[PDB]
Amino acid sequence: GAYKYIQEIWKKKQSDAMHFLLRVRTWEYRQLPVVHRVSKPSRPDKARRLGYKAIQGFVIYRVRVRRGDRKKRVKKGIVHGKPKHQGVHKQKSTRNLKSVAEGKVGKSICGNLRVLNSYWVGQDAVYKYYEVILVDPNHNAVRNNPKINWICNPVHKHRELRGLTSAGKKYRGLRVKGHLSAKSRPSIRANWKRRQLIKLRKCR
Amino acid sequence: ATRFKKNRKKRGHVSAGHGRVGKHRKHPGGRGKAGGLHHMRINFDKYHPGYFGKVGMRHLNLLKNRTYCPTINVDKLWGLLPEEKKKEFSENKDIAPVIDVTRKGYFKVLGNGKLKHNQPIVVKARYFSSVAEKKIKAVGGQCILVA
Amino acid sequence: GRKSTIKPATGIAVGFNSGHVVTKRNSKRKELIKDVVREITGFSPYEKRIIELIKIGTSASTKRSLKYAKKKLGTHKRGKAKREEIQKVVILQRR
Amino acid sequence: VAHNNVLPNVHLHKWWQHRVRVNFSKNIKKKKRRLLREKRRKANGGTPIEKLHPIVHCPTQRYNFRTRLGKGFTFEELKGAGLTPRAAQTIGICYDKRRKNRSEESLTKNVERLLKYKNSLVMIPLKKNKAKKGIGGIPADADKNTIKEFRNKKPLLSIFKKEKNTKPFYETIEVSKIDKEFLAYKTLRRAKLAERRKNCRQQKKDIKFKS
Amino acid sequence: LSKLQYHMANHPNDIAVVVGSITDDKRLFSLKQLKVCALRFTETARKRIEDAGGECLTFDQLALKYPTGKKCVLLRGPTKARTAEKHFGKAPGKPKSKARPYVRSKGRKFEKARGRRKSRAYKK
Amino acid sequence: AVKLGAGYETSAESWGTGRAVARIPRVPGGGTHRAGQGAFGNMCRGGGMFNPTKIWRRWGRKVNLKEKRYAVCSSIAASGVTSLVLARGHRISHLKEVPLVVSNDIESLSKTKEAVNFLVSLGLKDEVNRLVKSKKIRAGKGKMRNRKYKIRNGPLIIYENDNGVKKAFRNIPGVDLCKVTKLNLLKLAPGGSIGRLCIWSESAF
RNA sequence: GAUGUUAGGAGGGCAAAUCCGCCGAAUUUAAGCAUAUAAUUAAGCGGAAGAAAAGAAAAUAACUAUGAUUCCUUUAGUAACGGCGAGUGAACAAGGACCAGCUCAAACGGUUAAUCCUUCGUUUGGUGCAAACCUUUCGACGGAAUUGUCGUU
RNA sequence: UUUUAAUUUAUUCAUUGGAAUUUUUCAUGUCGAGUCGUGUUCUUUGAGAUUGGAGCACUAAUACGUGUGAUACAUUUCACA
RNA sequence: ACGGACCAAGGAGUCUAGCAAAUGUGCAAGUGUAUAUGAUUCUUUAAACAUUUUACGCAUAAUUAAUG
RNA sequence: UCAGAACAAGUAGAAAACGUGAAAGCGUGGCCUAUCGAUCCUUUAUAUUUGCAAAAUGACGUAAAUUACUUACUACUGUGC
Ligand SMILES: [Mg+2]
Ligand SMILES: [Mg+2]
Ligand SMILES: [Mg+2]
Ligand SMILES: [Mg+2]
Ligand SMILES: [Mg+2]
Ligand SMILES: [Mg+2]
Ligand SMILES: [Mg+2]
Ligand SMILES: [Mg+2]
Ligand SMILES: [Mg+2]
Ligand SMILES: [Mg+2]
Ligand SMILES: [Mg+2]
Ligand SMILES: [Mg+2]
Ligand SMILES: [Mg+2]
Ligand SMILES: [Mg+2]
Ligand SMILES: [Mg+2]
Ligand SMILES: [Mg+2]
Ligand SMILES: [Mg+2]
Ligand SMILES: [Mg+2]
Ligand SMILES: [Mg+2]
Ligand SMILES: [Mg+2]
Ligand SMILES: [Mg+2]
Ligand SMILES: [Mg+2]
Ligand SMILES: [Mg+2]
Repeated sequence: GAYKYIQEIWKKKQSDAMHFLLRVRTWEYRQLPVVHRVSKPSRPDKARRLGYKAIQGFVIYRVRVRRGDRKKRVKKGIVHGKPKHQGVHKQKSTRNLKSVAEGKVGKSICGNLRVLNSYWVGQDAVYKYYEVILVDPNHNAVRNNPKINWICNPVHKHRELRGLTSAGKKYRGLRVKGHLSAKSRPSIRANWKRRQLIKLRKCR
Repeated sequence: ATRFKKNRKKRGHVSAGHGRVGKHRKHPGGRGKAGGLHHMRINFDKYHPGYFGKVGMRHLNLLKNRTYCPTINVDKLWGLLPEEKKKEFSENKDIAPVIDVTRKGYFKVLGNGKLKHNQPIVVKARYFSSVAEKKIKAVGGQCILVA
Repeated sequence: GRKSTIKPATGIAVGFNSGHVVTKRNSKRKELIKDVVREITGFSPYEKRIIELIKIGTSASTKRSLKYAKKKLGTHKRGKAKREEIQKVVILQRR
Repeated sequence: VAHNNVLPNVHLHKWWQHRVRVNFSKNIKKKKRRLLREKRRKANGGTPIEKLHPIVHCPTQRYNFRTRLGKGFTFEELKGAGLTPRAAQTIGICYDKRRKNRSEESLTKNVERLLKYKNSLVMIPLKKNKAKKGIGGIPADADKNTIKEFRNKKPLLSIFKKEKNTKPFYETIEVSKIDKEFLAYKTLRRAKLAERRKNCRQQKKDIKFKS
Repeated sequence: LSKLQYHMANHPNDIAVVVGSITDDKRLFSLKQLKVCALRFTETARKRIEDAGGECLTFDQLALKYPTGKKCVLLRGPTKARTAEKHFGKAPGKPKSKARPYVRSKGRKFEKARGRRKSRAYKK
Repeated sequence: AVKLGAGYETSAESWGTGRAVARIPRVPGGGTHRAGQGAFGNMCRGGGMFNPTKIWRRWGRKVNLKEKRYAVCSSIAASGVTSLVLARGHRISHLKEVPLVVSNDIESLSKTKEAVNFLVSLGLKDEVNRLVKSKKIRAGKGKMRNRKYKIRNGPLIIYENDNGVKKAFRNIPGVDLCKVTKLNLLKLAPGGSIGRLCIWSESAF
C-alpha cells in the first residue's frame, strides 16, 4: 500500500511538494560526482518495480548525463561530403540519455557489476540524473537465489553496452510489438541481412 | 555449355563480334534504365507506352487475401465431375448434381460458355455473375450462396 | 464488414453479418488513495488554471479551458477527459 | 535498355556478393535433422516425439474453408476433455492460454479429438510397478503385461496428423426439390447495397444496449 | 478435343489427322465416335476417345490404313493464339496496335499512365 | 571456387603514363623482385584469374520428376532389348534370354566367390573376364584427385530384398546392385548409354 | 560519506567468421547533379556466445478466425516509397523446420523474516592407487534485511 | 570407453508438508509515469497530413482504463491486445 | 601515323540473378513436389527414389483509380 | 513534320445543342500556309462515378412493432484528403 501511495505521489511530479523535493534532489546531485554510489534507492518503489531487490549484491548507482543533441564529431563544423549529410548541431543520437547513463556507469566504472536496470530520478536543463540498479554476479547471495541468478551467467556481461537493458530495448524499437516493428525484431541489422540474403539452391 | 557459346566461334576474329569502329565499351547507353525519357525516350514510347507517370488511387494496406476470388466459367462446371458420373447424370434427367465450387477451390462463378440444355445443375458458390446465374436458371438449376 | 453477436450469420459472402452458419458460443481503496494524494499534493499549475477557467462559467470559457487542456496533454480525447475530471472536482467543491 | 525486353528490375545494386547463401548442405542437413529426431525418439523410449495439436480453421476469406493443426488446446477444450492444463502439458497435449472459442461445434470437435487421444494412450507409471491413478486429467497406470503388449504393437502417429477433408463437392439432389426462384446475384448485390445502413443500425443498437 | 469434334461435324466416318498433340476439353459434355490419328494424345483425351467408343491411331497406323491419305482430314491447332504471338506485330506505342507489352505484373502501377490515356500525354 | 581475395590482396597501383612502362597496376616499394611488377589483372603473374570461379555457379540441374521417370522406363526397355545391350558393350553372345530373370535364391547368396560362379554359369564368364582386365590407371591428373583407376561397367543386379546380394556382389569389378523400388538412371544407363545388362530376381521383376 | 597492502572476491588485455550496440562516409547509379542511390554499407569505437540476438502479445486479423520468437518455402519484386526518375521495397495469411514456457512488481501472509550470506565447524556416504571430487543435515558466532527478504498467484 | 533407453524387485512401517481438480461461500483486488502520448526538430523507414528511434517543450489515464485496427480530424461503436 | 629488339610461358564477352525469343524434351487445363518429410538411403550417396493411409508459383479472364 | 511515335496545326465527318438565311446551305474561329509545350506537381471545374482498408455520421428517414441488441424498405450520408 505504501509503495502504491508513493507511486501515486510520484505521478504528480509538478504538484508543489513533489516539485520542491525534485528541485532539492537535482540541486544535491549537481554537487555530487557524475557517477557516485548511493546508499539506498531514492525511489525504492520504482527500484522494486524494475529489478531491485534487498539482497547483498544489489547496488544502486547515481549518474548524470548532459542533455541535448550531440554535435557530429568532425574537425571544425565542416562536413566533407554531399549536402544531405552536411548538417551538424541538430543531429540526434539513436540511444536514450538513460541508455548513455547506464552505459557509462556499467563500463569503466562498474565492469565487475552487471547493469540490471535504471530509472529517472530528476532533471535540470543541463543534466538528466538516473539511478541505476546493478548486481554483483559473483556474490553468493546472488549466485544462489534462483530468482535473479540468470544475471550471473556470462551471456549478460555488459547488457547495457548491447542495448539489452530496458532503454536499449526501447531505442532498438523492440518495445512496440506489431506491424509498427516489422523491420526490426530479431535485430534491425540482422533483419536487414536476412532481407538481403539471396538463396540459390544447390539444385536450383 | 561453354563449347557452344558464340564467343568461342568468334575466337580468331579481332573484335570478338562487337564491331571494329564502334567498339564494345562498358555501359555505353548509360546504366540500367538510364535516359528513359531523355536519350532513350523513343524506345520507351514504342515498347513501353504507359511506363512513366502514376495513375489512380493509392491503397496503403492491400491484403490480397481479402480480395481473392478465383473464377470458373460455367462452361467448365460439368467438367468438374468424373466421366462416368457425368454420363449417369445425363441419363437421369430426374436427379441434379450439386457442385460445391468452393470445395474445389473457386470463389466466383462466371458465365463464359454454354451448359447442356435441360440438364439442371445446383451450383454452390460465394459469388456469381448475373449472366452466369441467368444461364444456370435457364437450364433449370439453382445457385445456392455459400460462405 | 460488421457483424452481430445475437442472431446467426447469413450464409452470404458479403454484406452485414455475412458468413458461415456456425452457431456462436459467446474501487474504494483506490478512491481513498486518490483522495490522500490530492490532500498531499494539491493540483498542478495548468490544472489550477483549467479549474479557474471552468469556474468563470460560460461556454466560451469552457471552450478555452478545453483548448488549454489539449495544448498541455496533447490529444483531444485526453484533454476532454481532463476537463471532465476538473468539472467534477469543481462540482464536488461546490457541494 | 534496348529492344522489346521487359524493363530490368534486378535489385543487385548493393554489395550482394557479400550475402549469397548456396545450400550445398540441404540434403545433408535434412539427413542430420532426421538422425537427431531418431535419437530423440530413442531417448524417449516408447513415447512419441510429436505433441498433440488441435485442428483449427484458418483465418482470412481465402483459407477459411481449410483446417490445419493449431498450436495449443484452449482451457475450455481441456476442461471438456476432463483434464487440467498442467496435466495436459505433462502428457502429450499442447495447451494455448491465448486461444478462444467462438464456435461451439469447433469446440466439440476439439474435445472429441482429445477424448480419442486419451482413449488411444496408455500411461507408464512414474515409479515402476506401483500402479496409481492420475492427477486431475491424467488417466490410469496400467499393469506390466499390458504395457509390454502395447510396446509389441506399432505406435501409431495418425492422431498427430491433421484429418483430411471430408470430400463432398458432388451430391445428388432431386429436380423437384430445386427452387426455380432465387436470384442469387440480385440477393448479393442488394446485400452489398444495404451494408452501410445495416452497420449504422447495428451501431445504434449497440449504443442503446450500452444504456 | 472440342475443336476436333467441331471440325468433324460435317463429314462423319472419315479420319481426322492431327500432326501434333490432342488435349481434352472439360468444356465438352458429349464426345462423338471419333477416329483420330495424332502425333500425341494426352492421357485424359485418349481415355475420353476410348469412352466415346472411338479410335486412337498413331501416324504409322494411319499410314498403314491410308498410304494415299484417302478419306483423311488434316487439322491444325490455333497457332497465333499462343501467348508469345500476342507480343508480336506492331509494337504497343504504334497507334491501333493490339500487342501485349512485356511487363512485370498488372494493375495501375504498371504501364497504365503516360501514353495509355488521353489524360497523360497521349494514348497508345 | 578460387579463394575470394586471390590475386587482389595487393595494394599495387599504376604508376601512370610518364614512366615508360605499361599502365597495369604495379607493386609498390622496393627491395623485392615483386616490387615494381604487374599486380592483379588476368594477364599478370600472380594476378587474379579472369572470372574467378564462385560457389554460386549453378551446379545441380532440376529435372522434371515425370521426365526422370520416363528416362528410367526407357533405360529399362533398353536393358530388356538384347541388341541394345550388345551395342552398349556387354558380352551377351552366350546368354539365352536377355531380360535375365533368376530365382530368389540369389538374394540370399553370402559369398562373392559363389556369386562369381553363378555369373559364370549364366554365361557372363567372358564379361567377368573383361571386367577383370579393365581395371587400369587413368590417363591424366585424375590420378592425383582420388580417381586413380578406371573400371568398365558390368552387370546390374536388381533385387526385391537384401538377404546377401549387396555383400556378395560387392567387390566384383563393375557389378552394381539396386533395389527395384529405388532404381537409379545413372546406373541403368551409365554415361547416358542405353541398355545396361540387368540381372533381375523373379521377385524383383 | 571518506579511509584501509584490512578478510574474501570481480573488472581491464588478446581473438571475430557468425553475433549484438553504437558511430558513420564516399567512390558509385541517376548517362550532368543537388533529393535520392551506394547504405541504415566500409572504416572507427565498444561488447558477447557456441551460437548470439529475438521471444510468451498494449500480435494479426475482420475469418467458421488465427495465437511467443527464430528460420526456411512463399506472399513478392506485390502494397507502398521514389527530381513517381534512377531506383528501392516490406507485412498478414498459407506450407513447413522446431515447438516451452514462465517470475518479478503489485493483491494477500504480523499469534512476529517464515528469508539470505560470510567465517568456523560437525558426520554419514559414493567414486579414485593417489590428487581430488561428489553429495548428505546440522548448528553456532557474526552480519544483510522493516526504505521489504521469503511463501502465496 | 562414453551415456541412455528398454527390461528386473520391490516390500513393509512413520507422519510432516504440498499440489491438481471438485463443491459451496466472499473478493472484485491488482495490473510497471517525466512513462505513454501530443507538439516540434533531426534521423530512419516501403510507412505515404511521419514507421520506428532520438533531442527538446508540454505531460496523461486507471481497466467502463489506453494502445493497436497503415489518410489528418471530430462524435460513437466494435474487434483484438 | 601509333604499338612491336627477340623468344618461351601466362594473357581477355565470363559467371549468377530475373526477362526474351529461338529450338529441343516431358507433361498438358494444367504444370512445377517448394521447403520439408519418408525410407530395408548411406564408399560412391551432398544422388537417386518416394510424397503423407484445396501449400504456393505461373497459367485457366479480362477490365477499371476505384466499392468492384 | 514522321519512327509513318507524340505534341501542335489542320482536313473529313458523326451525335448533341444552336446561330444565320427565304431557302439550299454555311458556321467546331480568324481566306489559306506560322503564332507554341511531356511526366510530376499545383489549381479549379465536371459526375445518380468512387475510396480513405472492422465499422458508422443525410436519418432511428419511411413503414411497421413494443420498450428491445425488434422487422422490413429507401439513387441522393460528416470535415479533410
Ligand atoms: Mg570476318
Ligand atoms: Mg578494337
Ligand atoms: Mg563512331
Ligand atoms: Mg594466384
Ligand atoms: Mg596430359
Ligand atoms: Mg575487454
Ligand atoms: Mg548518424
Ligand atoms: Mg553520376
Ligand atoms: Mg557516366
Ligand atoms: Mg564495420
Ligand atoms: Mg567471448
Ligand atoms: Mg539469449
Ligand atoms: Mg518471410
Ligand atoms: Mg508473382
Ligand atoms: Mg535502402
Ligand atoms: Mg500494464
Ligand atoms: Mg533514407
Ligand atoms: Mg490490419
Ligand atoms: Mg593513339
Ligand atoms: Mg617502338
Ligand atoms: Mg613489348
Ligand atoms: Mg599461351
Ligand atoms: Mg520455349
